[PDB]
Amino acid sequence: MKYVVVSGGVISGIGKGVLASSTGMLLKTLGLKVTSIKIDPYMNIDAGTMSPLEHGECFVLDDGGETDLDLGNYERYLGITLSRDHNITTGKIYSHVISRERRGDYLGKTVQIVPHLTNAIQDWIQRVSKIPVDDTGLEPDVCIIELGGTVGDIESAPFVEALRQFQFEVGRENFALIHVSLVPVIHGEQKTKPTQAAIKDLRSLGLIPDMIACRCSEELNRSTIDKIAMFCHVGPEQVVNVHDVNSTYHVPLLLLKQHMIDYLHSRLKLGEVPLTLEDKERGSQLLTNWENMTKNLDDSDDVVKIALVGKYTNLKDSYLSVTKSLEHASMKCRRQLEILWVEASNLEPETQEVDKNKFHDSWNKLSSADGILVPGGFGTRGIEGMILAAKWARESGVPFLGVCLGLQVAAIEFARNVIGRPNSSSTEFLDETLLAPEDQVVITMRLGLRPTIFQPNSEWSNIRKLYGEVNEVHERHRHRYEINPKIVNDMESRGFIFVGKDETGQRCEIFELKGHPYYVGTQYHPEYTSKVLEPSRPFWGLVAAASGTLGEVIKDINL
Amino acid sequence: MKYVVVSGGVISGIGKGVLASSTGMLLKTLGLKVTSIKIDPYMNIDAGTMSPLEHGECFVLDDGGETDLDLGNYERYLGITLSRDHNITTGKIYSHVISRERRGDYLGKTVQIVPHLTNAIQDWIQRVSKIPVDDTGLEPDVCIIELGGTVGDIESAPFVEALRQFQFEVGRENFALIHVSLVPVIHGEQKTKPTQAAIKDLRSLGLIPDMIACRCSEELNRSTIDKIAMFCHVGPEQVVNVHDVNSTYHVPLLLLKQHMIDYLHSRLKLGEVPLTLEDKERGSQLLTNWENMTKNLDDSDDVVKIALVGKYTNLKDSYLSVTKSLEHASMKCRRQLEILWVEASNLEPETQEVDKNKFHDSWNKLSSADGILVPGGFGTRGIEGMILAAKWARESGVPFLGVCLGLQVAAIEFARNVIGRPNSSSTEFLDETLLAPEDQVVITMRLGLRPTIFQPNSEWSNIRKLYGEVNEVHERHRHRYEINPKIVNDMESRGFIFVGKDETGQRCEIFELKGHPYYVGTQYHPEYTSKVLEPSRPFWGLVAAASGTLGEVIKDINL
Amino acid sequence: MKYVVVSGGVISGIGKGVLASSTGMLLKTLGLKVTSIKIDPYMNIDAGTMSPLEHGECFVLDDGGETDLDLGNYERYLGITLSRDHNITTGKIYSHVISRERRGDYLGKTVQIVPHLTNAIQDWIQRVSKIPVDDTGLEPDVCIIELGGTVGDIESAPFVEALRQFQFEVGRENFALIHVSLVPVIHGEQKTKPTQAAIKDLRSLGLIPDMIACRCSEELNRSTIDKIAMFCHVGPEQVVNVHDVNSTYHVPLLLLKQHMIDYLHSRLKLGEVPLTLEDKERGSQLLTNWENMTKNLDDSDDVVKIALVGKYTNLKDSYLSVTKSLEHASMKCRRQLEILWVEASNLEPETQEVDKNKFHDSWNKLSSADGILVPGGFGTRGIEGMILAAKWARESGVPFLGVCLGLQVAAIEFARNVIGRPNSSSTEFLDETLLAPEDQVVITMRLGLRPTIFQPNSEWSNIRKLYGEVNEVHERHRHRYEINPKIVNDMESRGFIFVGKDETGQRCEIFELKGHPYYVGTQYHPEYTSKVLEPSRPFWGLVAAASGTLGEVIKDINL
Ligand SMILES: Nc1ccn([C@@H]2O[C@H](COP(=O)(O)OP(=O)(O)OP(=O)(O)O)[C@@H](O)[C@H]2O)c(=O)n1
Ligand SMILES: Nc1ccn([C@@H]2O[C@H](COP(=O)(O)OP(=O)(O)OP(=O)(O)O)[C@@H](O)[C@H]2O)c(=O)n1
Ligand SMILES: Nc1ccn([C@@H]2O[C@H](COP(=O)(O)OP(=O)(O)OP(=O)(O)O)[C@@H](O)[C@H]2O)c(=O)n1
Ligand SMILES: Nc1ccn([C@@H]2O[C@H](COP(=O)(O)OP(=O)(O)OP(=O)(O)O)[C@@H](O)[C@H]2O)c(=O)n1
Ligand SMILES: Nc1ccn([C@@H]2O[C@H](COP(=O)(O)OP(=O)(O)OP(=O)(O)O)[C@@H](O)[C@H]2O)c(=O)n1
Ligand SMILES: Nc1ccn([C@@H]2O[C@H](COP(=O)(O)OP(=O)(O)OP(=O)(O)O)[C@@H](O)[C@H]2O)c(=O)n1
Ligand SMILES: [Mg+2]
Ligand SMILES: [Mg+2]
Ligand SMILES: [Mg+2]
Ligand SMILES: [Mg+2]
Ligand SMILES: [Mg+2]
Ligand SMILES: [Mg+2]
Repeated sequence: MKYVVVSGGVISGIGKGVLASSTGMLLKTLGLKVTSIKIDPYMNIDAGTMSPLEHGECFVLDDGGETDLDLGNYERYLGITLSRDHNITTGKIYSHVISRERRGDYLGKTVQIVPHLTNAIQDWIQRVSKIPVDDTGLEPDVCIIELGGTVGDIESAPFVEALRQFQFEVGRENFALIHVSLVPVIHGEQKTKPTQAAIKDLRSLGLIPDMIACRCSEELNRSTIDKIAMFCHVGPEQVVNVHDVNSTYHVPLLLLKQHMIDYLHSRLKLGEVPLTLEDKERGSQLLTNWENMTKNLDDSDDVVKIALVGKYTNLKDSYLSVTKSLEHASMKCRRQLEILWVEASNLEPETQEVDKNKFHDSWNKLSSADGILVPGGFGTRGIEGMILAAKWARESGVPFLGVCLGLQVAAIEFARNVIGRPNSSSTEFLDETLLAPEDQVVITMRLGLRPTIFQPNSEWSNIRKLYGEVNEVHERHRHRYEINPKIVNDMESRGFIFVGKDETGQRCEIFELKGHPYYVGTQYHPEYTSKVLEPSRPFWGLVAAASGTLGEVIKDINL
Repeated sequence: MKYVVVSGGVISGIGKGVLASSTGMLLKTLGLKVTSIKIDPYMNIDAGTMSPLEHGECFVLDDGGETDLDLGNYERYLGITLSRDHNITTGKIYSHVISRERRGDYLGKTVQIVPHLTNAIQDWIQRVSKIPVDDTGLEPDVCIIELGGTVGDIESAPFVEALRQFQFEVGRENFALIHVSLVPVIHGEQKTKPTQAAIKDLRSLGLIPDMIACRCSEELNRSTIDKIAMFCHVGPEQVVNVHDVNSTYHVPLLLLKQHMIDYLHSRLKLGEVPLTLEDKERGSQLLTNWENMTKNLDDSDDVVKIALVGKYTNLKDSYLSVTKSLEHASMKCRRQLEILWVEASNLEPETQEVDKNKFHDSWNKLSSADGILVPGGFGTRGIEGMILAAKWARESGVPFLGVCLGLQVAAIEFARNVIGRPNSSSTEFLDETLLAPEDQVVITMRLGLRPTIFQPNSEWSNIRKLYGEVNEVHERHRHRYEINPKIVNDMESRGFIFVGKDETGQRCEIFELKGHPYYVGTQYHPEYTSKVLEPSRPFWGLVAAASGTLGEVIKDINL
Repeated sequence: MKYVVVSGGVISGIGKGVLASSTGMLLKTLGLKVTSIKIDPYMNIDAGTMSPLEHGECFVLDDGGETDLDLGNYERYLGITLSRDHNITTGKIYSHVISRERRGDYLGKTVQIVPHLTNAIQDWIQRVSKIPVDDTGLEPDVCIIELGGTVGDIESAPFVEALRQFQFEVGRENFALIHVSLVPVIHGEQKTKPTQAAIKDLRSLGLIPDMIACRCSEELNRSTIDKIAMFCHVGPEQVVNVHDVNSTYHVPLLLLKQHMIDYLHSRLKLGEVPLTLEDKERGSQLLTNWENMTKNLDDSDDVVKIALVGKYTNLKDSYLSVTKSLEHASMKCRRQLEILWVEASNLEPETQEVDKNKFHDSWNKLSSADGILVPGGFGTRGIEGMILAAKWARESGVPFLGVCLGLQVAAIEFARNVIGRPNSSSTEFLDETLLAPEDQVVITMRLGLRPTIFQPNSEWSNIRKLYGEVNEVHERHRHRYEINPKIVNDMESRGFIFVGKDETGQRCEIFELKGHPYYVGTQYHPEYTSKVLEPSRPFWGLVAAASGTLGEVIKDINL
């Protein structure tokens, strides 16, 4: 086993999550079975309690574990599947050892937070890094630990102590620390004193740093690096600069130009880890897929405009997984992406009574879009705008994907505007009216990776061509409310055909509309399973249809 | 009793199985009641657990014993019937003696693998070689043992020790060893050092060789033989060469030109075995049937093209028994065979959306074929191509045989395309839909040689003419799923007549379609029962219909 | 993790088990949490099927796992508790992977013994060496693997391959090989060619040796070591000599004079393993307990004679754990031990009709003994001699311990000779007579470590003083037959008081007779739990009573 801990910061907004998700990617190019752990200093047990307004979207794992965003960034960069244990939190570990006290397992000793709770952290990291994460049950070679918060805090405090002991309870040369740090620029001069005042605290809290990964606004001066290597004890080759480049998928290749694999190969003796040619050649091939997709980003010019239609579009992190899946689908089509933020409530005609500028800008963005996405919203208060965009996408022939709530407004749209029931309703919203035309029903939660089976006649469905025509699809779910299955025999007659269903047959999970270029609902969330080299099939479908050449993508899949 | 053990190899891919199946054939020309034993060093109990992708097809014996391919090669060369005991394996003998330990039969001694387990091998070979195998219950005169793996391994190790003791526990002059060996050619020179480095190991592991059966790319030089006879202790007449010739049915006659009967008659004193004229004259007559059928192969020119339509056609060993039965049927018709590999999924119209070249090449091969075979596939994922080939074979009048799954897609085709139920389905595939037009039902396994009785009106059926009009047929089965017997009264009315059924009447086992030149389903497997001088009657039917002169074959049978 | 494999031999009787049990002891003096694994090439699943005549006694583990003797030698040298998984066997691993085939877990591949079964060995050793074995659930630092059989065999063959891969699947510098070897002496010359013909085979089978641990009859000549270091590649300091010394408890200190800790500290980098002072100071203290107890053996002169009374005394290995527990008890009392082998059937008066010399020698040895032991025999055919020795031990006041069957003949003796029922009987023997005075009953097996609770009044019992007066005792059991609990209220009245019972109260497990210097039955086996620095309390009681100063031992315990 080996560990690399990514850590530090003068400030908590500094962006450690790319250097974690990008260090682990570079180590996966050596062919190593890499894994990752997030530490979050917040008290939440797991993210399911905190709304998407409050620091971004509610992620989903194979377990159903509603979790921190930063798990998702490692899953999509590293190709790995994570579990709800990979998110260490102050909530979890304190709830764990305090529940263990009432169980009695410390034999009625004191449960001081030094010794015993820092021992539970060091045990948890050693459990979790041995859980398998790739397509086979082989245990990881290297674990990337992202230490949330900063080193020099009061929510960080048990973790930085636990990791001082863990620098020895796992031997040095099986552990390395990467310290992210701030180097401000003021009046044209690079200021390395915030960094030198977090190297003092790092040595004090007891870890010793290996890298000094500065988030400067610039290239670091040769004299700036020379002084950081005088005040921190690292050699000047190790003072990596992580400055902005044309997209975040380039960041691994900047770190590779900055020798970071050659340093980590030495500093963790990675030549002593046992690897097969099936490991190593997969490693060097994955490097060439990353060099190819970044070269394709560097000279892709032909734009594709996708309208993302929903509430809270000013909080873009409320959709981080939706955005990132369109970026993967974009780079695979070799069309450059623009996403058009349509704040759905502005499409509703009553907006014309409040501000006409909002009513025109939103319908302008929607009309300009080469493809349309209803992105699995939350709450109900924007729903009429999401219905109008689904009417537009059906009648104007524009490519369409409905995710989760998106499948459900598509059924509501089709009921109101093709089946001809204008009172038909989201039972998710208009409940205590008790009306008969209910497009949905509550069936109290359903979460995690679940099996979707294709219905028998489905051969013609573009969505089934995009899934490689395989009879079952494994994808991640969230929904309380599902389509009322007593309308399905009507929709099945009117050309709205339910391509895919749950294994009991009673629950509807995919539809495709007959006789449209690409119009799909998926009631699972296709966002979360997308990887940077394997875009999620419904999202690859959307960005292909909007680019043209949907047929040529269907060959690239099925060959 | 006498034994000939066929053994050895520098490399395991060297092809011992022909020299075994061809040594035993030469001894059967002396009229001896020959038998054979396969040793397989793998840990499988029996082949039923390992899929046809993984080292070829899943064979079937009279017992229902799902077994190694190499049993089949002896059955068809030697005319013998084998039993699941004739396949010795590392799985079987270790499962046997370790189960015998918990039963207690070693009286609470240690069960060392020397002495006791090598004694169980020497007991098993002495049990098995006394089991009868011909058309009468007479015990074998000579047993051919094929030692799988190589002599000089760790999976071979108990067998080569057991056979060192067995060289004495059965006397010398009742035992002989044939060592197959590699003589590479490099820069134009024959290299006999791989062979001399397996004669060293053979003497070391303790058996002494009799023959040195080289698999060179060439005729062995007279100086190459002279040096192999200097480093091995065999005389130069005994260094047989087993080089390639125009078909594997010639290999016995090469070994007969190379004195191998005259040597084995001496080296095992085969003149001292008691034989009747009914043995000896059957022996010398069978030799003339082999000289005749090889002479017929040497100047047969008129081709017959048979389309073999199924999944995994790149894995030709997944169909080894199907191929070999067509070769017997070919040589009996005196038409030279070409088999057209139709990878069935390419016939499905959706292939035109993926690669048109595959769609044309597959329909081109199918259209070019003089006869068509649906070869008892496995899984379900190619089934629509196998249905289209059955539609083609019915409407275009081309000769057709459906084996196992082949009978079942023929019923599905006939239901969809003549009875007019386009939703009718393989219950083997489309199960949890619970539809009413089920062409099949599960009835949990059914294996081995079973009795098929012809239904009363059957006199006109070409398949019943090919079985000599005899009222019952004994053939080998495998099927979980069988035709739904509640459709049969419809098919019986529409000219799809079930010529043969199980003894209870409730299960359907053969059909022939009225008013077509030759269109047959058999739900048993006709492949496995074919012998090199007695081709399986449905396969003799197919290759005759495709050659023309199906009527002239029906005289050759019934006279 | 670290491994040391102890291996090799020109001959299998060479005595590797001391060098294993003594290498692991030396590593435990560094304070490392050492564990050990036995490999036995025999086909037995576990030793319960093989009688104590056939290669020695039937051991017992905490699990109830009836196991190879050699587990016991590590338990008593290393202080560790083992589990039935620590005994790898050819029986177990082949029964495991062949049972795994019928379960299907190789996905229907071939299960060749190369790749897949050698992978199961390498998995089993990596599972087993992480099971905890000390008084706390901390996983081992170093594992000693004793490779049974020899390197250069056919029962060894999968293990030596598995260990060639395991030299890399665990990195070099986490693995070391110790090769035990034979150096015969003939006509006064040391012959190192058997050794040089097992170094050739070792390199061939692919492991590389580190030590060359010769079992010569002598000190190795400086020229003999120099030539072994010329033909093996080890340096001459590493050619350890393991010659005979005054008792086997000295062997670790010979290996310590021969630098073997200083070599293993270097060759496995044991300075890089994390240790506490509670580890290290326990390590260096345990070394001084071993230096003290070996110094006490070097000048202890005052003999104590213990009669071991039972069947099969010519097969001393049928009692190896009984003998070894008396040696621990001896060295703790500082009296030198003689054990008097009383073949129990010779004490029976009918022997006087067959050979008077046997009748006198056996009663002479019994009369000469300072203490008496009935050692948990097997079968029944010597029982009357074991009853007469129990009569003698009760009436002549001599110190007595009955183990298992020993407690039971003590109840039978007391019934016949104090309660006055001369027909009272072992129901273990005289069953189908159906008599009313049954001293025993069948209650179908009971095995492993079980809880014994002391009965309330027990304060005066010397056995309860020897157990430190603690209310519950944890010790290892074997018995089908137990004392008939309907006699206990009589024995409890006559001064035969059942000091200890099972937690249900219904089963009787210890007795002590009132008003005798030391007379104890234990129905568990106290032998197996004795350690070289912690002799089993009933056996420490016996050898103390026989030495005199039983009171002074009771202070050494309770202080
Ligand atoms: N490979 C990555 C990593 C991060 N981000 C972006 O980074 C964001 C949040 O910043 P991040 O780098 O994850 O760190 P912070 O949120 O600043 O938090 P912290 O520094 O506490 O780790 C999101 O907007 C996400 O789009 C990204 O696009 N690609
Ligand atoms: N740890 C330090 C670093 C610097 N100085 C002194 O503080 C003066 C002003 O600090 P500065 O020159 O700004 O040093 P930097 O570390 O570069 O500060 P910044 O990065 O913000 O420019 C220096 O000339 C030096 O004499 C100090 O006392 N202690
Ligand atoms: N009389 C024979 C014997 C073998 N084969 C061909 O030989 C094959 C496999 O090789 P074989 O000679 O059976 O031996 P190997 O598979 O090489 O295995 P081994 O050498 O371990 O016995 C099959 O493709 C089969 O068509 C054949 O056509 N006719
Ligand atoms: N068992 C043997 C055989 C040959 N030689 C020597 O090795 C030399 C080279 O071997 P080579 O001449 O190639 O002998 P072959 O056995 O024919 O090797 P190959 O079949 O590969 O040509 C010979 O001249 C001979 O002196 C040897 O030492 N031991
Ligand atoms: N620390 C030890 C180790 C072994 N023995 C003695 O050694 C015996 C058996 O020999 P052992 O050294 O265990 O090995 P072998 O039986 O010769 O078997 P192998 O060489 O196959 O391991 C028993 O009589 C036992 O008394 C001992 O007294 N003390
Ligand atoms: N591997 C070896 C070792 C020795 N010799 C030769 O064989 C002769 C006789 O062997 P010996 O002198 O007995 O060597 P040892 O290895 O000591 O044999 P032993 O230990 O039995 O005395 C030696 O003089 C030497 O020339 C050899 O050919 N090959
Ligand atoms: Mg803040
Ligand atoms: Mg972050
Ligand atoms: Mg191979
Ligand atoms: Mg073969
Ligand atoms: Mg022996
Ligand atoms: Mg031993």
